[PDB]
Amino acid sequence: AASFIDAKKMP
Amino acid sequence: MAMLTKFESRSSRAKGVAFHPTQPWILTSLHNGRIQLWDYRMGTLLDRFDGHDGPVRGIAFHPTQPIFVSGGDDYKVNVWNYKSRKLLFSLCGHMDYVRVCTFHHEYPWILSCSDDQTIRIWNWQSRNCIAILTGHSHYVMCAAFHPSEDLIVSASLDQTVRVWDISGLRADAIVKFVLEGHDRGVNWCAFHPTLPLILSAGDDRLVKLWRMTASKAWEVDTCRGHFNNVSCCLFHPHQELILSASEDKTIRVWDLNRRTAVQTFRRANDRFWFITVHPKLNLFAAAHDSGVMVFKLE
Repeated sequence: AASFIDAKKMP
Repeated sequence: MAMLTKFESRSSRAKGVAFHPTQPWILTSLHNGRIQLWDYRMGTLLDRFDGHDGPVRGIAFHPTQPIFVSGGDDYKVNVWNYKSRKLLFSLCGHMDYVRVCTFHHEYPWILSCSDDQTIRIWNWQSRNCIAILTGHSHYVMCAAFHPSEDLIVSASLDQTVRVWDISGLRADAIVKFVLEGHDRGVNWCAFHPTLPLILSAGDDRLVKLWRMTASKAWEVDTCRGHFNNVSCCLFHPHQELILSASEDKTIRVWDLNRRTAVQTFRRANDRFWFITVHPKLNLFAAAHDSGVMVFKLE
């Protein structure tokens, strides 16, 4: 939902 | 919980700090009108930016472009390029002190809010104001874009937090919820990175947590313990924690689920005005009466 969570944490 | 300070500047009162998202830099904006760019790994001053008279309270970097924006007591919202070091243009419209200015994460927009009781949205390509959000009955001390949805949240000395629907923009920009609860003016408001939660902080010495759904929003709980005006508050992005910062000269950490005190950090002589977290690191920064600190927790 925020940039870091979406790009780094989740995928 | 322990605080590990990595960088400190010694200066006159600082009001705003912004982390660069990929360089080891912070911008700091001071009550004397000057803006500084510091490298917190070398501990060195990289640049000075002077384009305002009187305090500069708002400061933010664009998340991917070599721009930053500053907002001043001179009513100006200034946009700068940090590679060319030039002031690019100045957005005219506000009629009293600008309290906060930030960039949207996707659209070419800047948000600012002001003692003139308005929040403004600007398009930084056309250099025009594209919306004036009115409804607060006193200074708007803070505004922030939602991290994913077309919403804005704002906080005012009129004692309300308001959530605004800007999907029409993207009436059109309209208040969705008026959140009453604080019995004094509200100084700050913030969204959680991923959950439908809002945090606000006021002159009542309280931090409040709110939850929203598509149809309604309500007060969840309250962090009690500051003994003076709370200036700023945020959600810890990687732990279930709330951080707050206050004129009582403390930074406090609280449990997100229970709202209980976890840790207090205190400075002997300095009121705190602002705190921020780095968008990609577990690094925090605080501005106070004697400068700025960058620190880790535990």
